[PDB]
Amino acid sequence: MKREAIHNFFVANQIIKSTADMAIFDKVPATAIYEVMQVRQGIPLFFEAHLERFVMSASLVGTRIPKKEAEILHNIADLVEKNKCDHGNVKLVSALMNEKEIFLAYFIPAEFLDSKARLEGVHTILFSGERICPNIKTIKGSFREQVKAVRESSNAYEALLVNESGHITEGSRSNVFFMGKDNKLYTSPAGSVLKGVTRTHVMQICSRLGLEVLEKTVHTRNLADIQGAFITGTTVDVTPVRSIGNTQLDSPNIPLIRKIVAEYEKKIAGYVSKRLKRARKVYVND
Repeated sequence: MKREAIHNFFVANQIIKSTADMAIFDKVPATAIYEVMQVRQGIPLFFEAHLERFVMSASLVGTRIPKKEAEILHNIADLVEKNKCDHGNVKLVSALMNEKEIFLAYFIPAEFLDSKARLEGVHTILFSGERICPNIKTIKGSFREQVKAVRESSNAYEALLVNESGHITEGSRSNVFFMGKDNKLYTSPAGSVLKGVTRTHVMQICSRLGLEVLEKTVHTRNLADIQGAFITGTTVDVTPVRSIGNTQLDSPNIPLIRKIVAEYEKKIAGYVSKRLKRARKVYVND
């Protein structure tokens, strides 16, 4: 695990440390459970969704998350305050073993979807690898380091992971979806992937919208029969895919891909604005 926090301060178990003192990163084991959230205008985005995964992952694995809801909010709010920053990505790491508990909360670098990428969609590549404890967002679980070199010398915004069996699972930080030659929606199924928050939103939207998403094992060879792809995820929203290694797609020109994108943006805006509205009613009759 790298000394990965940005800005000036992070949290380490209810103490605010400065990012000039990052040694605690070294003590973090690969079994640590994490979460990433967007902060937008000081609102941790889909907090309830993330904490439910965080808590429920812990519980199912057989640890505990050391901190209750109210405290995690307090930690995020101090990172926002101490860092003089109300937008970016926040990471929460949890590890506990009988006394020896480590909870970290901190900003990491944000992606910026360039011009090219916004109109064309993103370049992506294939990476051969499968995630240990894939149902769980763990340190062990993260492909990020594995795929650094590759991604850069590629201009690829995501490395899509490939099994033994030559199925495309998920992105290193994203769920992937596919539009059939057929115009049916495909994603790799639940049990081969991380149950993404945003995956879940996309599923719900598709379903409001009336295209069912067919959960389905997708091979390397199936790339011929695919007209579009998108990637989902906290750090990447719903991003159109222009290309997968060599296979060009024209994902931004499928009317449905665009529809989902926008549908998601709406959800974010309405989440944030619900919150900020409440806070303000609360400032008003103070």
